[PDB]
Amino acid sequence: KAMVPPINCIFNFLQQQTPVTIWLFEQIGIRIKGKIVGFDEFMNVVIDEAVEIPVNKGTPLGKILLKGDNITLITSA
Amino acid sequence: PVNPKPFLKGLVNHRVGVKLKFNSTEYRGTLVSTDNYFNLQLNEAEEFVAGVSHGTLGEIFIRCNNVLYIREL
Amino acid sequence: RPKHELSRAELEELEEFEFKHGPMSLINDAMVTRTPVIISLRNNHKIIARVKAFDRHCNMVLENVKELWTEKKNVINRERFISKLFLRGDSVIVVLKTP
Amino acid sequence: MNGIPVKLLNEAQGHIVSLELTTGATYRGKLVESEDSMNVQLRDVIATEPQGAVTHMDQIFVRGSQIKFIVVPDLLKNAPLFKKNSSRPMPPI
Amino acid sequence: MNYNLSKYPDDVSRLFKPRPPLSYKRPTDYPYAKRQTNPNITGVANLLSTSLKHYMEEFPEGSPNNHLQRYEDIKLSKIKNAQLLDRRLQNPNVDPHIKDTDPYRTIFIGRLPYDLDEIELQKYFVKFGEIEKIRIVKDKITQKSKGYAFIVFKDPISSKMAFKEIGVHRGIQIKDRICIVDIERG
Amino acid sequence: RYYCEYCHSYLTHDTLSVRKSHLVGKNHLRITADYYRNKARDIINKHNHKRRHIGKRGRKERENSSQNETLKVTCLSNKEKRHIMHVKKMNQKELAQTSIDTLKLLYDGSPGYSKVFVDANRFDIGDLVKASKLPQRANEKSAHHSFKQTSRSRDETCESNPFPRLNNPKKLEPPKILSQWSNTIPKTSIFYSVD
Amino acid sequence: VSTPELKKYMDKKILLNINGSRKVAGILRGYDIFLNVVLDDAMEINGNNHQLGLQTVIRGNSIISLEALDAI
Amino acid sequence: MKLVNFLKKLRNEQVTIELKNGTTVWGTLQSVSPQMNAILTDVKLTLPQSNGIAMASLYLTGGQQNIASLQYINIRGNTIRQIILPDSLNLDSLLVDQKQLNSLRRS
Amino acid sequence: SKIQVAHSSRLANLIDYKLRVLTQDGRVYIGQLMAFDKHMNLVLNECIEERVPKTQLDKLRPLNIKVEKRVLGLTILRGEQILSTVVEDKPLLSKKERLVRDKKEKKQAQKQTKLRKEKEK
Amino acid sequence: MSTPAAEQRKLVEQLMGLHDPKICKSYLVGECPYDLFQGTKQSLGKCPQMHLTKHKIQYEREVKQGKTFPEFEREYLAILSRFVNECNGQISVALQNLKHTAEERMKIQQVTEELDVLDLISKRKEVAKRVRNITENVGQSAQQKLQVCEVCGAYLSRLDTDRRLADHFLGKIHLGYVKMREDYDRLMKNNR
RNA sequence: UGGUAUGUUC
RNA sequence: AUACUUACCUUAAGAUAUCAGAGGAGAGUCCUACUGAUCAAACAUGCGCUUCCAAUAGUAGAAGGACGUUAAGCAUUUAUCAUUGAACUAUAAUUGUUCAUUGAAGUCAUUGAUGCAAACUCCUUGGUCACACACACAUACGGCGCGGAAGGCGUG
Repeated sequence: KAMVPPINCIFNFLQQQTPVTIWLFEQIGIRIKGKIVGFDEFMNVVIDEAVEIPVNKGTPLGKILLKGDNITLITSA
Repeated sequence: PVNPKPFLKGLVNHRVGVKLKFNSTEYRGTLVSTDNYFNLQLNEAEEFVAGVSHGTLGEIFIRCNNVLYIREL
Repeated sequence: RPKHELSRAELEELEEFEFKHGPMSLINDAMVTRTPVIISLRNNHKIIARVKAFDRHCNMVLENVKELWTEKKNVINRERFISKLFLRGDSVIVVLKTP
Repeated sequence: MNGIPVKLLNEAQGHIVSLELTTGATYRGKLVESEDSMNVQLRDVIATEPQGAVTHMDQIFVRGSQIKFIVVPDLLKNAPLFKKNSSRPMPPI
Repeated sequence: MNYNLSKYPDDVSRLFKPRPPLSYKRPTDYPYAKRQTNPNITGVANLLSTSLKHYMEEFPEGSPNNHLQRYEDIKLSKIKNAQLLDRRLQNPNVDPHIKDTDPYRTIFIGRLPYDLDEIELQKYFVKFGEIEKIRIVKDKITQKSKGYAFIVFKDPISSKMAFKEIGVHRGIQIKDRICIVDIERG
Repeated sequence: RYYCEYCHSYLTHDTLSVRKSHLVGKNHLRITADYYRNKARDIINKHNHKRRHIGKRGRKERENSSQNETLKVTCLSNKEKRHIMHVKKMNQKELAQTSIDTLKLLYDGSPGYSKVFVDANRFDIGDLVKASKLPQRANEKSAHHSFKQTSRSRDETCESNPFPRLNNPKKLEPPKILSQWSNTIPKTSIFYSVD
Repeated sequence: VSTPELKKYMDKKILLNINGSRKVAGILRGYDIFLNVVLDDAMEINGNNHQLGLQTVIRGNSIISLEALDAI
Repeated sequence: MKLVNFLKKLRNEQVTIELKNGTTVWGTLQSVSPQMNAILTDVKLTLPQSNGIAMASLYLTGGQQNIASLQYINIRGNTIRQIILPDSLNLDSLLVDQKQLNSLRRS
Repeated sequence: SKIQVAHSSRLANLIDYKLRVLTQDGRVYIGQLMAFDKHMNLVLNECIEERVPKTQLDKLRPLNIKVEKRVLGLTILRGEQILSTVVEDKPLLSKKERLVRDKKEKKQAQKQTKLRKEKEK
Repeated sequence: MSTPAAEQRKLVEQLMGLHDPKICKSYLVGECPYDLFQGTKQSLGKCPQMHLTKHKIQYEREVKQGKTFPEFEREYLAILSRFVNECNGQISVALQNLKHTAEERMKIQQVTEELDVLDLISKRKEVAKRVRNITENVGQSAQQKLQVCEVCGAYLSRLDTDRRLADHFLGKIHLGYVKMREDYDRLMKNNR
């Protein structure tokens, strides 16, 4: 088709407002589910309606400015 | 639509919570100031080890090295 | 504002303005009022000491250091008094100031 | 600017080298095209995981920060990058 | 090892027969799945309760900072010098040496010589118009020529033409220096 | 800015597209290959001899060694040793460049000759052969050779060439012998060979 | 500074490895100067299977290497 | 306002350095890079009361015969956890910050 | 090891010394440095990488220690996963011989520049 | 930039009604001619109108389902027609230079001196003289041997093989100009 | 105001 | 080698050790083949300084190894899971025992891996140097030869 850079990929992912599964660091880290509302150049992603589930009973979290250095992987659930 | 810098300048003077990378240190207090490297300054913070509290701390400076996220209640 | 397009050789004035009116208000208050602060580090080395200098990397000079850690086997607390210390901002988890 | 080691890594392009990763996996293969950021691409790759097993990749591309070291062949022992007093023949204006 | 993609000929490739593959052994460190720092770091509230009472009892007073005090003394001296400069600069209508006529015909010549005389300055100023008054300004603490003078001519147009002719040609060559002329800027 | 240590040529601001194209052009290839050949030849040809350590030898070793015999030293003139060392250098380089190629020409009519020995339908390193063809952007490099390619495809089966003796094979090469020791060959053969 | 040479991986299936075991096999749709990898039809492979949505973007900090699963 | 220039004024100072691995290094400073790559001589280093990686790093440096006595050690910046200065040195005269004084005078 | 490493030397002066460089793992590399940079990326000639096994670590904890040595030859090691470097063994040729060699290299480089100036004319 | 973080910050600051003169309409539709000739030898300098990615994404989302704007398409058609007219004038100047090089004064004098001596046995002598004149004309044309590119207006060669020609066709100028010709032909097929 | 590489003719 | 076409690109800045004083230039800045002090580099130079430099009045030995042998040396430890069939101990996704059909990858290595220990052989290095095969020492050792290698301190 064409090339889709990651900044425009996250920008289209922001426009579509799909349900989001954001992963993090390993076994200490906890997988978060929410919806993206804002990001920046250091990949500090702002998410809303966050429910956290540990690695294989979720708890609501609200609105979160997740920092960049722990973000590993972003999927559309 | 929004960016982390206007959301974080508007996050000043609110009971916010910050989780660290270690899953045993969570500081919940009132945000005072934040720079462009996103260092955090809180007041009357409370320690949360795995959910349970230990005591009040007060004016505290949380380094952006060990933060994981900041939340708004 | 972008960092590379501000100015030349005037970034130190903006760094001092961020030092006076930013997140550095606690490291500035501790070095002018000589109050002891408690720095928790990334390897359980809690330091009670007074701040002597400030750095952009949070490299801090500490005087009359009383440091304490806990060995968990069973549970013992081992402390040490060190006169002068130059602490790197890599190790610093958090800095607490007492009133 | 760049420096001598990244020029040496860009020097041995198209040669059998052996990488070791930070996890412990050792790669070995022919270097396709090295870069200044050391994000290097290898071909006919034989891989050894830290568990111990041996496998074979066709076309690998590893990032420069996850590299322990890389072994260049021995004929690059004598290189003009190693010369200390090599003068410069009239750089252009 | 036998056939290559390499652009080099076979005589180069026989010189580029590489090293034998590395003898793998078992690793020593923890794998990157287990590479992390220490968990369960306790809070610092226990040090502020018990350890702070013993820490303040051993050192009730801190050491003075001589470098911070010297920097504060330098900042206070700079502030006092700026205040003295503002008081000296803030404190043309209350000057008896500037009690001449209006500044439309009164030009000012600066950076003149220290050993000049009023007769040569009057002869230089009366060449492009009739001069009504001339006054060389000096310091109040010492009787030294600072190189400044004010010449009020009879007409404003002749004084402006004299100032333009004296300041256009890189300053008027007054006998040991180049003194330019301009408006009084009162 | 960029400077090639090999070609001794400068460049503009360091662009990866220009630096990549510089290591492909033929002048850089010639200078780099000649430099590597000369540095390898220098580190082979450098006879780093050991520094000699002569001690005051024992007495009985001197009465034993100076009475046994005195050997004869052989020595040659300048052109003789020059010609002999030049022949030894060409022999060393022709032994370093050669290799035994009997298995390639001995299994030439094998049914899997087009899958292993053809070196282009090989599985692991055949993509490396098919990738860099040296695509001959000069017309003279493509118009110079006028012979056949004889590219054996992988799809050649056992139905083609059923009898390997009717399709004319080659007689195998004799075992080559050393030319300096060729005068001790048995001049009389065992059987009568014609032609 | 320099854009990485992932042009040969334009329409081919690749397999990223994440930190010792997380093998995400996808189709590379785009990259940056940070080795952030955009994958269409991602798939987690464990030594079992797990699907990872339609599109995904993966941080270059956790990316170590990548195997070109498809021929070039 | 980097305090590596404070350590550049600390030549021939007999200090200790605790590293992030856990090793205490007693030795005199010779020079320090602005990236805080500090060289030391007349060194003895000790791993206190464990970390087997730190014990391997302690023994595999030559000169063990667990106090290891070494002649010259360069230490990278990111491996430095903290450095302890001798108490006899006056910190009020070495932290004068003449570059900061020139920057304040230039303002 | 009675080498007496120089008391006021840096990486420009420690060149062509048989280093014994330590890493974060403890995988000690022994070899001659020939280049460095700002990130301290060290090329190593005739290098050997030595480790200790996990079974030998119990004996090392408070004698003979059987280290595992692998041969790398000419490698190029990064400055991220290294911890410390020392000088283990002195090189073959001395300081005066390196000075005469550097003067011969300078004279050869000046002769090469004269040859380039002659070929340019 | 020397750091990639400032490059990513620049990408964020340039990535984050609509009918305004600040938006480049040739880039809003797509393939602006000031973008396809940025750093080459045929560069036009710098585009005075601003280029944006969010406006391009909004225009793509509008042209996907919502609607289309004919004014920006007409402006892009006018810009493509002006650039195609300038390139056709450059190609006509190159063809006139080739015709002047083929009709030089000394070359025509040598050709007339060869044809003046060109005049069964007489027919065979005339055929040999015509073959010699054709060989002289081929030797005169082989001194340059530069053809004219039918699309991009550059110079080509007939004796050159297809690999160097394929290296010639994969450039920024040729890909951009073939894309502009495809857009111009599509707009002329839609308008007529 | 230029550099690198490549293809033709003398 | 000249002449021409084509493909890519056309540049992050500022500065060259520090402190004090005097003079000059229209509180701030610049300069002095200006003066004192510290530091750095280079070249010489000396400190009864610090460490090392291998028999030959024998057939040896010091340092570093063998990616060398005895050596398959001696002592230990492992070499896949699930469904079902004929019995079955049985809290498991019948785990345990004997046999098999099938299903996914499936390191080679068991002459393997770890620990222990001796002997033999071979590689790189040297001042393999000048006199002599000699009676010194509590202030423990006449360091008062020609050098070389590494380093410390001091002077120009």
